[PDB]
Amino acid sequence: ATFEIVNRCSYTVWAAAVPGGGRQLNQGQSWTINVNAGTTGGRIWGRTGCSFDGSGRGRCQTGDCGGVLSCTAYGNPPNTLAEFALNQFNNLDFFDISLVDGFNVPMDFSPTSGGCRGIRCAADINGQCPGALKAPGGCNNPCTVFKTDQYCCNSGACSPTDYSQFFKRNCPDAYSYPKDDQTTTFTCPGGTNYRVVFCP
Repeated sequence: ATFEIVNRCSYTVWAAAVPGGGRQLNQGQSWTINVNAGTTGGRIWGRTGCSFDGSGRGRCQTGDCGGVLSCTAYGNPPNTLAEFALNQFNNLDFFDISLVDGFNVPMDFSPTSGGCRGIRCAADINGQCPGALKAPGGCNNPCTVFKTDQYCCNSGACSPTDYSQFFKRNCPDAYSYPKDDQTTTFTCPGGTNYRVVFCP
């Protein structure tokens, strides 16, 4: 499956992908990767406020993945997430934008190959972020900030909260909390190709 990642932000975004690694994308730059059929736990995101040395090690203000440029793991919140599991069930892709690990950059996550609709979360979440949730370069989900089960849901019991609803009101088609089931999961034919755009 083809995933094209495009930075339209004026600021640099260090794209990250599991699988795929990572790449600096200055404004206008793109990165195209081929993700294997059947991939689960797929995640693409942007990192901001990064500095890296010549050996690909350093740190990002948002979305940092263990201090490396070429990510081999998920990143530090806050980070807007494109999530996907390919060729599941009867050969169907499942994908979403998630704000469960916060927001940093506005995002469009859409199929390019036809057969289904896409997803966008491009409200100014950072600007409107509640004070309790604000982080450098982003807006954390209440799970990250408060570290309680009503938000984090490891018990398996959770429902919408006031703080999850801040995210949901502004991005209705994104996951706002771990068990969000309102217009949060999207499907496409198995083997669909996708594009993730930062600052769409």
